Amino acid sequence: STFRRFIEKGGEFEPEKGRYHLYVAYSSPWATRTLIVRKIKGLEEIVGVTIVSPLFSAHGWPFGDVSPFPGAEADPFYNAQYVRDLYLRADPKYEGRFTVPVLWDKKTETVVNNESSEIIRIFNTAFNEFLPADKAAIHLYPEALKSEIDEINEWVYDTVNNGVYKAGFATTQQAYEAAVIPLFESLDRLEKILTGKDYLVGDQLTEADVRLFVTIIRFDPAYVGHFKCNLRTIRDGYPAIHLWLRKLYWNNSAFSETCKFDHIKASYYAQKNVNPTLVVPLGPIPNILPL
Amino acid sequence: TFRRFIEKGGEFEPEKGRYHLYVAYSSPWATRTLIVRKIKGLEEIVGVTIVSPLFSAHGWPFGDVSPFPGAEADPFYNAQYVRDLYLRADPKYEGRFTVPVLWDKKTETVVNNESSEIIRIFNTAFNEFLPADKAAIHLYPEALKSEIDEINEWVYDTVNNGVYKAGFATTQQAYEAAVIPLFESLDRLEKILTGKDYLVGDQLTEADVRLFVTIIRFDPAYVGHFKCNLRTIRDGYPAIHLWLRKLYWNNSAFSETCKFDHIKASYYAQKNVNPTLVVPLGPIPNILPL
Ligand SMILES: O=S(=O)(O)O[C@H]1O[C@H](CO[C@H]2O[C@H](CO[C@H]3O[C@H](CO)[C@@H](OS(=O)(=O)O)[C@H](OS(=O)(=O)O)[C@H]3O)[C@@H](OS(=O)(=O)O)[C@@H](OS(=O)(=O)O)[C@@H]2O)[C@@H](OS(=O)(=O)O)[C@@H](OS(=O)(=O)O)[C@H]1OS(=O)(=O)O
Ligand SMILES: O=S(=O)(O)O[C@H]1O[C@H](CO[C@H]2O[C@H](CO[C@H]3O[C@H](CO)[C@@H](OS(=O)(=O)O)[C@H](OS(=O)(=O)O)[C@H]3O)[C@@H](OS(=O)(=O)O)[C@@H](OS(=O)(=O)O)[C@@H]2O)[C@@H](OS(=O)(=O)O)[C@@H](OS(=O)(=O)O)[C@H]1OS(=O)(=O)O
Repeated sequence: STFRRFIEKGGEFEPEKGRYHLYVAYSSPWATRTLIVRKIKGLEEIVGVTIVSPLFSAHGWPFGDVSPFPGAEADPFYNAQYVRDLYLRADPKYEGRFTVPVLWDKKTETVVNNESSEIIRIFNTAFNEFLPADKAAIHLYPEALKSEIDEINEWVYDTVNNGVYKAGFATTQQAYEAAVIPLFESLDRLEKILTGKDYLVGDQLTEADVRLFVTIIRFDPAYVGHFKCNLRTIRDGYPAIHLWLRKLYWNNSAFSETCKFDHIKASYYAQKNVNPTLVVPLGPIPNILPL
Repeated sequence: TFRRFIEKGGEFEPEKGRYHLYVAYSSPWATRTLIVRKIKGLEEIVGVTIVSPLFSAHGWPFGDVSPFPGAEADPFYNAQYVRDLYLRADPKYEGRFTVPVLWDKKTETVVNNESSEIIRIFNTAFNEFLPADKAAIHLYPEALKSEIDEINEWVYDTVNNGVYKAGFATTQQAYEAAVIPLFESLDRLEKILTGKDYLVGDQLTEADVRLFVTIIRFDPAYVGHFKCNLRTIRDGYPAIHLWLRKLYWNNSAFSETCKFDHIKASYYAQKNVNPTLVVPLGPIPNILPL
């Protein structure tokens, strides 16, 4: 992701309320990281959000007027029709991918940052002056845990967050197996790390939990079937992960209110090179088991 | 469209060494006939050839044409595909070239290609060639017939065929119309099997065989490939799961004829459903132990 700017006093993007805006899809785990952290930090009235349609098209992510879907929205600001229109508005010569999330500056009309790992760090502190004391104190990447967080993020990112895509979009048996086996070795390892624990790092919520969560919450509903990540399921094969996952989802509204299983399943099962019939399976039931 | 039987004085006299089964291990319909062949001890009475599970543009190939571990060449006619057997029996045949085929080596014709009828043939037609214990086995006894028929009717419509209706449906509507009655019928079977080892009459019957070939393939293939995924057998249906495991692990007719590699190779090669042709490595294991 090639827009890697920050929101800093004296910088290109001064910290301000009502200036920065998030464009996301609910289906995207990467974009959902930023929705979760926006709710954790109480930024709803400080950073706006627009939900694009989960029905990825030949021109990328459409807005809700181009591709209607419950909860999908039109672009409020530029009559943008696809997320690529924002990128091209920011820079008509842009040649990257037109991905979500997009953290957008309404003032200069450009992309501040389109790397979810950096957007959620911006949110830890950039806006604290505008927050009540209890929200401003939250920091999901604190100094004392950074190195431990980075270490677990590195292999989670490689073998789990991206591992499910490597397996699901593999077009050869060999490439599928090379992705799916390390994926489940890493789940085995996460199962041990989370045994008897509520959080991955430091016995508190950190961005490591957010980054793992957005993949694990999509695992039984979409990755098992559609991406063939089916050696076992979270709910039946990984009790410590299952418990950690259900505590986050059911006990923290930041994780459930930003989790739209209908968007999730609609985006994945409309990937016609994997699932040409475009049928959306009705299971699993439920999307996530109760505590 | 071949619905003949094997009877004393009839067109197809009961004999040892004359009739031959052509089957694919992947096919639940053909596997019915493999299971009963073993239940009844017919292995040296009715021969068997295993076709390649790698279904082709020309239908089921033989093992020399499309090699796969355990797939065999046609021993009799150098047939390349199962359709070559049908066209030898009837050059004008216009049905589907399906397995199983119960074949007469003497007159070179298809006796019967309905798995539901082949397994009833195997109940009695060959008893004169069997030891007493195998000859006494009957999977469709008169006393249980009506109960077997009743459960077979909705198992056939909603479960045996239902997984296919769900998996090959090309619209959301048709997929939902199949998958919902499938799981309603699993719910119904779950109640039937709670505290029981067999569907009917507290003994093994063809009703068990006909259900087994679907359920044994459910977690390994139907859940994923055919989207039959409201819940799994092993985690969602304990009574079915127990019944299934007792058949598989305690009756070697059910395990010796169960080739999970053939099953998964055939289904996941179905390019109109799974264009990448990738075969998933899970679920692990194919069937959980007792
Ligand atoms: O954002 S883009 O820059 O990529 O816009 C382009 O759109 C197509 C290229 O992207 C891919 O589209 C298909 C589905 O999108 C998925 O993309 C990735 C999968 O790797 C998923 O998430 S993520 O990258 O990890 O963030 C994405 O998001 S999510 O998980 O749902 O949240 C998916 O939705 C995909 O194929 S498909 O099965 O859905 O049909 C990819 O095809 S492939 O199997 O890898 O080969 C495809 O790369 C391009 O359009 S397309 O018609 O080829 O599919 C492209 O258009 S093109 O260059 O003219 O060909 C981009 O649009 S454009 O440049 O503006 O015209
Ligand atoms: O036995 S046949 O007479 O049918 O030989 C023909 O082969 C093709 C037509 O059959 C089908 O092939 C594809 C897959 O086969 C599956 O068939 C059924 C699925 O409904 C499965 O089980 S069942 O016994 O009917 O209950 C079968 O068995 S099993 O579960 O593995 O045990 C499957 O393996 C199938 O699609 S797919 O595999 O590519 O995804 C069907 O296509 S469709 O999705 O329904 O639209 C197809 O009907 C024909 O060849 S083909 O190239 O179209 O695929 C056909 O050749 S043709 O006339 O030229 O078109 C038959 O071959 S031929 O007459 O000898 O030439």
